[PDB]
Amino acid sequence: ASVYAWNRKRISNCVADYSVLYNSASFSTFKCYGVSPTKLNDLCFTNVYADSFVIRGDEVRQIAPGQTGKIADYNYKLPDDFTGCVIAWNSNNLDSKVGGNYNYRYRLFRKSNLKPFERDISTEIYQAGSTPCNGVQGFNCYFPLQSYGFQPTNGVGYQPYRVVVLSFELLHAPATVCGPKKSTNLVKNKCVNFNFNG
Amino acid sequence: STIEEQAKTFLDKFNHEAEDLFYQSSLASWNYNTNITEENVQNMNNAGDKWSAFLKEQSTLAQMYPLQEIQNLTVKLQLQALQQNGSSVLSEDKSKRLNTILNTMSTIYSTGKVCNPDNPQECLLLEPGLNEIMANSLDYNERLWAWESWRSEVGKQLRPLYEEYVVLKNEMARANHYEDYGDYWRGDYEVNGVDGYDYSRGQLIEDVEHTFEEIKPLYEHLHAYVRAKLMNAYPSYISPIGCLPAHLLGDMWGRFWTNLYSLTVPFGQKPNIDVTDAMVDQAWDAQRIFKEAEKFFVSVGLPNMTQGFWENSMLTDPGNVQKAVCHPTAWDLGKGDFRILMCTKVTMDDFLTAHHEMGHIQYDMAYAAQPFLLRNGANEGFHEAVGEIMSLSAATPKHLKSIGLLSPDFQEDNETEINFLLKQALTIVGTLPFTYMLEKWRWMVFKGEIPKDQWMKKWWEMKREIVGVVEPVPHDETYCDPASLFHVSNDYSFIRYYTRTLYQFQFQEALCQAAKHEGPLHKCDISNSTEAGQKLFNMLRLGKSEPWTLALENVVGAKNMNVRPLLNYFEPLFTWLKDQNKNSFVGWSTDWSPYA
Ligand SMILES: *[C@@H]1O[C@H](CO)[C@@H](O)[C@H](O)[C@H]1NC(C)=O
Ligand SMILES: *[C@@H]1O[C@H](CO)[C@@H](O)[C@H](O)[C@H]1NC(C)=O
Ligand SMILES: *[C@@H]1O[C@H](CO)[C@@H](O)[C@H](O)[C@H]1NC(C)=O
Ligand SMILES: *[C@@H]1O[C@H](CO)[C@@H](O)[C@H](O)[C@H]1NC(C)=O
Ligand SMILES: *[C@@H]1O[C@H](CO)[C@@H](O)[C@H](O)[C@H]1NC(C)=O
Ligand SMILES: *[C@@H]1O[C@H](CO)[C@@H](O)[C@H](O)[C@H]1NC(C)=O
Repeated sequence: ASVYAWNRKRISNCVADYSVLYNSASFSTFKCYGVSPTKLNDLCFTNVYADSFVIRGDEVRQIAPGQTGKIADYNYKLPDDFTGCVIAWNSNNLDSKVGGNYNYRYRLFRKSNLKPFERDISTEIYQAGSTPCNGVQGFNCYFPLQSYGFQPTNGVGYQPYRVVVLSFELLHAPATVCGPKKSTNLVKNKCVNFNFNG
Repeated sequence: STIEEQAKTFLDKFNHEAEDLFYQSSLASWNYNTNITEENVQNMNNAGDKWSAFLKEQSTLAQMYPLQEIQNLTVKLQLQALQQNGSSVLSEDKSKRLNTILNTMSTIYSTGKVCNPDNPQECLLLEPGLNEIMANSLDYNERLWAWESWRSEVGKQLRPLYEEYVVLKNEMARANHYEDYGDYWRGDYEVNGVDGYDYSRGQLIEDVEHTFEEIKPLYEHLHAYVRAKLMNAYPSYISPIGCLPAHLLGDMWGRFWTNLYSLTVPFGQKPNIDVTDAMVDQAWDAQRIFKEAEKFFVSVGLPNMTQGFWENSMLTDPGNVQKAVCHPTAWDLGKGDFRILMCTKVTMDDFLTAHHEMGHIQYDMAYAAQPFLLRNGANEGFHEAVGEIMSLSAATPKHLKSIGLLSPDFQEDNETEINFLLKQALTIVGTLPFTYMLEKWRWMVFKGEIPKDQWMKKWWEMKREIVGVVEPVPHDETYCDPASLFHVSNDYSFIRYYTRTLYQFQFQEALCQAAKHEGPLHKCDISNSTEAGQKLFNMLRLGKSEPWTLALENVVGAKNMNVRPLLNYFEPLFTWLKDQNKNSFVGWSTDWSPYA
């Protein structure tokens, strides 16, 4: 999805194996805020929110708590008290074409900053001046959603990067997204410490 | 709400929709340059037309925001850059006439072929047919024939065209609130609104004269030595008391004196520092040359080249089947795409050129963080100067020994340093009076100091007074002698070389002082010094955001251009030339004593 209309997928009622993601070498950024990757495979959470979008290379830094930019203020805003992981990888192979891939759009102007975990898909003309815009794109009135240009020959700071942000929350409801518990081989006829289903 | 917020949003809208269009135009231009095909020419023309129309519409929208209600320096600078009318303020008929005049001058200069009367079956073009004759011949009448014939044809064709050109450019400049076209060119160095760092358009001419007055003794001694050597080469033509003949300076126009190194060598018997054979023996490819240049830039602390640079650049000649422009050019295509187009050979000149162009690439990379309309040098001099300092540092014997191209037991005595410094003087110092005289003459023509009927009588008088070069035969007003040069005929500023030359040695002194070099300035290498690279990168990162005076304060600690680093660079040579000129007479006479 585009960063203005980032897809949110709720992951529930399954076992989340986080070691598959962490041990992959295909990801440039695997920055976890509020939790460490080593203990993710053990902890259990009520739901997992997977927010997916495409941004530029230079804009990956703005997907963090406390940051400032076009993406943070007008496209995707993260709370300061955020627990989760931001995973980003280069997508020059898929999201760039020789003519230019303009299918990805970003919100360039908004009257106020976005709230955390807010999606704005409005297509109303931005009013930058006192004059009434009146629906027409003229002087001091601009379209808020601007297309992105993706070429395979661009620099590393302008190449498309796919970002998936996983948000971990705990609610009063029983936590169902748990990490894989594992298992050793069973040994019989000896005095051992057994842990069977807790 | 406020005017400042409106301008900031408009500038963001401009930079966003202008970076992609500039990238498309630049990519089409690159595809044309590496692949000269008719469809590529059409694509380049279409992209250029789209870019120009978009810039016209954005400028038209930009003018609606008054400058006086904006207090932010960067926003005001971008709005000032965008709001320039250019030729748009002029009427459509006159604008079309000016464009037609520029195009026809380009065709006349580019496709000008001149050969000897009575043998017209084939003729030689300027490049490389006449360049080789000017640079290598030792015959007086052949060089005189080539010089006079080319100025006869080109000047007689271009004189009415130049007369129309000056009037149209002055009309456009006065319509744009400037005194003349010279003021329009001098407006590049204008700084307004900064406390203490302000620079005026009128101050530039005074500073150029003040520096040139100190340039003049060194140039007089160099001219006397070159005059004595040319007198040795040509026994009767050159006079001891007069100026040098115009057609004997080694180039078509007198722009550089670098082709007289063979004739004017101090110590011919002693060797040079040529490293071509060493690279040929060790099979150094062009890729190795660029890797060594990259190693030099990482040595001083600057960032290394991108992956896109190595993948997308053309560093070897493609072949007979595919045609490309051979001129080395660094391309900042936009969106972080930096490339070098050079047909690199295994020569010292290509190696120094590779360092110069990679310096251009480093300068382009440094200001990538800045807004799109401020992604340029602070002035026209700095952009070339940052490449020229790399060219200076790479050519030193210490660098060649460090990188393995020179033998570690090579003896660096005073004679090699003297002859190398004389060659550098012929290339660098020699262009300064010609540049200053040409720019001053053009400024007086635009200002109206010189009437149209007295253009050439003053011009030769200037050339005798400043350059110390006399005309072979008198020229009347049917000739247009200045317009035979590439820069003036195609509407290009010429003071960039003078500013680049002074800034080059100012930067060299600043970096060498940063690197704690304790010897002569010409023997200094800026490799392995992190602090020098950091001091350079502080200015490099600014781009066009800050005034050039503040940038010069950042590097050298001075608020104005200075002439002392150049004189310090050539001080051993200056003392040697003063010692060698005891018998001869320093200085020249403006009279017709040698020949007229
Ligand atoms: C150059 O142009 C020719 C003709 O259009 C084309 O066949 C060739 O692939 C091009 N080469 C490059 C390197 O672009
Ligand atoms: C001027 O605008 C730039 C935006 O490009 C901003 O970063 C900077 O802080 C502004 N400067 C002042 C003094 O307001
Ligand atoms: C550009 O031209 C327009 C109309 O000719 C004029 O109103 C405006 O002031 C000009 N701007 C500059 C900077 O010359
Ligand atoms: C450029 O430098 C970085 C960091 O020093 C390094 O990771 C990278 O491999 C270098 N690039 C090349 C092409 O060697
Ligand atoms: C070079 O140094 C030697 C040794 O002092 C001296 O004899 C010679 O004259 C010097 N040559 C020049 C050109 O300074
Ligand atoms: C600069 O650094 C490189 C690598 O560290 C080294 O090989 C080179 O010799 C150094 N330069 C000098 C002049 O010692």
